[PDB]
Amino acid sequence: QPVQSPQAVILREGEDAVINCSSSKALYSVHWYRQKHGEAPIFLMILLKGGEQKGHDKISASFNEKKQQSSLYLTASQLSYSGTYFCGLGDAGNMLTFGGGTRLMVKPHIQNPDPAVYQLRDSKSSDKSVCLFTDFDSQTNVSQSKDSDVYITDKCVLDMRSMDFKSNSAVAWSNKSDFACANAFNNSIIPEDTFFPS
Amino acid sequence: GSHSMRYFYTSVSRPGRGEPRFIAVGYVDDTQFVRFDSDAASQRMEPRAPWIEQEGPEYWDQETRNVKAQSQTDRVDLGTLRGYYNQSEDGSHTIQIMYGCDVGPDGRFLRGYRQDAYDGKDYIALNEDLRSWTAADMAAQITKRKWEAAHAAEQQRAYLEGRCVEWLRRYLENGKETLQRTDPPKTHMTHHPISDHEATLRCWALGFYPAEITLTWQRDGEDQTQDTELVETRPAGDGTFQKWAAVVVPSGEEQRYTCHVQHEGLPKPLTLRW
Amino acid sequence: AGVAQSPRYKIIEKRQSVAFWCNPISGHATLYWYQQILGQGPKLLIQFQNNGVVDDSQLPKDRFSAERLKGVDSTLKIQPAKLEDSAVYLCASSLGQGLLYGYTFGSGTRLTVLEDLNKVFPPEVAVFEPSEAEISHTQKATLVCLATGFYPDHVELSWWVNGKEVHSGVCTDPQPLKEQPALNDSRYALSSRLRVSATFWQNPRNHFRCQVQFYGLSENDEWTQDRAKPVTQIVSAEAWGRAD
Amino acid sequence: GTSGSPIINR
Amino acid sequence: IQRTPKIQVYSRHPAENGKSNFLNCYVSGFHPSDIEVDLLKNGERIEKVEHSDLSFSKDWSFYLLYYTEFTPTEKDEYACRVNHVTLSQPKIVKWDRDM
Repeated sequence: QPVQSPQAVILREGEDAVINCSSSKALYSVHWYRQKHGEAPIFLMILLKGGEQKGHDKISASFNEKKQQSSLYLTASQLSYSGTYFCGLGDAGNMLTFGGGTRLMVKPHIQNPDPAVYQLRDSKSSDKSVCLFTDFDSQTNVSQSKDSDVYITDKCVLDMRSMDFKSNSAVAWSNKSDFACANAFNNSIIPEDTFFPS
Repeated sequence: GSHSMRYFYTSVSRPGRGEPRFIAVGYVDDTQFVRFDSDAASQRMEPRAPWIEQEGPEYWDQETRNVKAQSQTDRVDLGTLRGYYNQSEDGSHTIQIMYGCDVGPDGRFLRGYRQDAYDGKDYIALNEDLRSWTAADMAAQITKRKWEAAHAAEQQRAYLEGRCVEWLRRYLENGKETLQRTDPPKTHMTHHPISDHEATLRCWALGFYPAEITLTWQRDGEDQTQDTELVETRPAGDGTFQKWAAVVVPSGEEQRYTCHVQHEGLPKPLTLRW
Repeated sequence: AGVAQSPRYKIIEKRQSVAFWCNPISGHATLYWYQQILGQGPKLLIQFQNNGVVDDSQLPKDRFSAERLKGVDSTLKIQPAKLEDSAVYLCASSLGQGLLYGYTFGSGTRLTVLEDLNKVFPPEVAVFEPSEAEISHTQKATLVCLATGFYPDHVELSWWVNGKEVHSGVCTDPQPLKEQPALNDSRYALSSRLRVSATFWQNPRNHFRCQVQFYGLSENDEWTQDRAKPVTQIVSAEAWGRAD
Repeated sequence: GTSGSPIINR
Repeated sequence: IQRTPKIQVYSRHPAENGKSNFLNCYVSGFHPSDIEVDLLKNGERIEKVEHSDLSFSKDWSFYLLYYTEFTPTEKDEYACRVNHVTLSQPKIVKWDRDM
């Protein structure tokens, strides 16, 4: 029965966002959980009348009796802030009825990008080669496959902790002989500063 | 005048006859309004007053849960407590909870309650501050420490100061006609000669709400305690109450005696002669 | 300690039977069973207060059963299962009721109910050596891998450098790709990338193993197909460092 | 309206 | 501890011969809760007897109300039969119209 304001939000790390929880019937206790990947929702905050405004790490939440609403404030995102956030509603006996959920993706700030499309070796077990689109900006979006015999996996954030270097990357492959680089990411918007080696 | 909402929980163990019995009763002053029987076929909280029937299915669903959660706690606690007292395997035991609040004629909050008793005598009790507990003994002390680590008092005060009064206020308005009323006693007096020199004079009071009444026998205005028999205020069964006070007096001395009646529904305290 | 939930993953055929076991936090009086279809808000099934049931209103009693006999651990049963049941079965625990107490959830059991068990396939792991073009234009070398033709999505990818599972300079796709997007019972594909310094990949005294954990069918399941029973297994693909 | 919180063991 | 029940036999409205009334048996101040309460017309059990729901007094002692629809007469005799663990044989209380 509770109503969650943004169903999905894609922020750029360092930005702030507010998740809103609404209720038709008077409040008791409001719970907030964060569920990452294919894992258990971890508990963040529980708010009652006794209070109202509270916190967990650098996330703070507010409870309003007269408005019959609760909001979750996320300020200066950490990229570890992904993904889903749920609000729970308290019964007289505290029995949770979950809201829709907020699928929050935090995209990072790649300082010095150099978009490039490479071809990876192998030649064993699995047929053909694989093409990787890398070091592109979080502003550019990876468009999925137009073709049915060619596969394109959406961009994902990698993080080499030893260098404090973060990078985006998309992977494409096919069984076809016709398949090659540059033509691989045609459906997608390749940036100007782009390198296709030979 | 003043008003109160009281909930009474009785859990009685019964070995051989399976899991214990749980009875839950709800009260607004001297009017029962709700009930739960863990032996009943319904397995739901049921109405016992006309104005509570109004309440929605969401109300009745909630009440069922709260009362079922408590009975299931009681079944475990019945075992735990028997252990706490190092008690014998054989026998039936009782756990009694009483809770609720008091309001003014204005509707303003006055007092919250939570009291627990094992086998007819006190176990654990929430103090007037609704911040601390009172352990009757050492077994009760274990619960006390367990419940301080569980912030029970904190959560109890929230209900009693908050929702208890909000609910009391709601019921008092909804059932205005039966609750916010005071019907005075229907007094009469009887003579019973128990001797040729002595007689039993009975002062009666029938059909009055609420239960708080005061019947006193006065010989020349001077109140009597001697030979003054007083019956416990009994319920009529229709929602009103009954009470009598009698005194044995010497024959011919009937004029010296008066019965002083005090009730909320009375404009002035009554004084009756033979 | 934490709330324990067994098994992690489960595969069941259209009308078969399954039980999900759960152990709550020690001494917790309240136990909950929630069902989470896809990623959506978890939906309540049953609530417990020790040995007994507080609320089973949202239980599809036509098949679903739940028992917590000694008021400790609980077992949720579906008899018979339906294709509509495939979801994550979550179990949480509260000290009691509870207005100040937040729930403590277990990792949940992912159930996948299928048409025919014949639809189940294990993955095919393959590693692709870092492109020389990259090791020249950049100071880094990124390995790519592919787990292909697996059904259902009961997989877990892991990168292993010289026997140590690595997490820094690693990225696996959050969602798998359907090889035939047309079918709902379509086999999936999944890629993961590991990025190291060019100097690291350039050392042949370095080993890189890409591991995929499939959670297939058990030794108790009856299998008549031409290929071998796709049981719970670790399919792997490995590569060694190269100077050239 | 009956108490829903706390309902904890003794 | 064990507490003996205080019994009270009376009618809802003042007793009027041939007029419809309600007989009541008020059992109170007892412990434990398990009590056997019987209502008898001419030394025999009255079949349709309805009771109230169990409740206790401030001292934690129980109280119960047993009641039946009845039309009293001069000849007919009524009584309440109560048995508790605190009593060897049941206590029979003959109903007095004047009380």
